[PDB]
Amino acid sequence: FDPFASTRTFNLAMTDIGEMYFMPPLMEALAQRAPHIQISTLRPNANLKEDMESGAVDLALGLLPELQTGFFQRRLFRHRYVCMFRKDHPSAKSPMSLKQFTELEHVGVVATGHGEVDGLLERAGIKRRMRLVVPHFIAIGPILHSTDLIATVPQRFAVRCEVPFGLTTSPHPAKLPDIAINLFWHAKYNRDPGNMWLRQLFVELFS
Amino acid sequence: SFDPFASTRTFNLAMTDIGEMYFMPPLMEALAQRAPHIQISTLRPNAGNLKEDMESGAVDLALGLLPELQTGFFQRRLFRHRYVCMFRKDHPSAKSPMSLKQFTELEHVGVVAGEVDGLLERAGIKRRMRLVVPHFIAIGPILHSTDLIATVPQRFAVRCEVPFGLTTSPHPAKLPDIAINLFWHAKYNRDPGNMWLRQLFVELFSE
Ligand SMILES: O=C(O)c1ccccc1O
Ligand SMILES: O=C(O)c1ccccc1O
Repeated sequence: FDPFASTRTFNLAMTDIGEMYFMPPLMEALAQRAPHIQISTLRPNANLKEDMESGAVDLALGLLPELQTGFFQRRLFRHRYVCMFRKDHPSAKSPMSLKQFTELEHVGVVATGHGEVDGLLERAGIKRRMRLVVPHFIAIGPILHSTDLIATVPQRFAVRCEVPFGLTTSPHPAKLPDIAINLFWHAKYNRDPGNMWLRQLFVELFS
Repeated sequence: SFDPFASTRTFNLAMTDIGEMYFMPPLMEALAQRAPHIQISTLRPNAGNLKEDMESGAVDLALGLLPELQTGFFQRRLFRHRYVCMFRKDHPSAKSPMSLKQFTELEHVGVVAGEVDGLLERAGIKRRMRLVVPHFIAIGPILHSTDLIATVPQRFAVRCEVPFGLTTSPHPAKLPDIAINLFWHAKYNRDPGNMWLRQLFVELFSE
């Protein structure tokens, strides 16, 4: 298998967060390393497991607990939930006190586990004033920029939003779980030249 | 009556991801001064069984190019817009107006989400498809960090140009206009609060 020569198409399951986290650097990497490969990505919900066997999908990335049968996996990284708001929010502060967190208004994302973030808050007596609720993360960044709403966001998602949308963060005041993002491949392809190649490239660019 | 300034009702809205970061930002800013205690929730048109949910009253309004919704559904057109071509502000060699000849030549990111790609292929135009993603969240970053170009809806481009440092070109191929509509179920045509939300949209969106 020669990367610089290959015209193969690799297919990857990953979340939306995982999409705008992973792809940008990856594409930049590939531009110089494998200039003729093609990449396609899809969501873990449109389905998988079978597809990984069939060779329809090559790798998958996320907090996929479902996968644990004929599935090798390597941890890339963990990261924490953070609290994100516009740089000049009228009254938000870092580190945010849990007391203040209760008090402000939030946008919540329904969405990988995650999470069940909102479960832990509610059980700890903390009832957020939930002004908006969205299914996934695309609009989050703009929304914070144009309003005084705060959000509970995964750390590496925050990172890629701070500049474009002019927002900052705070360590999260509540006790929430760490986020363990993993790389998964089907055993049947453990010894596939090209697949191992992609695997290592990920491990390389992320860790 | 209804009273917006007093109401604590929750409105539920079906819309795409593009529609989410297009509509929500301005809407939330609008509501902040007009209805400060209302709550909004949004979901994807694939999410529930929308059609049924709109009858039920589980979803109040829906926004998009939803052709499925015919029959017991009133609808008003908000706007149309065209497909554009989008690339980073200093792309090494991309130009505006992009010639169809150059379009064929550069490398693209394609979004899976109404067959644009069908019409290209039928017109003999085989793009060099370096990446393919399911929806739009990562598009903006991706163009920023690479020399890839994309075929994007106009009003989506608008909200990306600043944050990610990209510009556009009128699209060199013949592609359909995009007709975005507002839909509500007949059963609720005469609902005070629903009519209120309807009008607010009609108001904030048009030209
Ligand atoms: O939550 C995920 O699945 C995830 C995936 C990739 C990068 C960051 C993430 O939070
Ligand atoms: O589908 C939508 O709701 C939409 C909204 C704004 C711009 C383009 C779109 O497709």
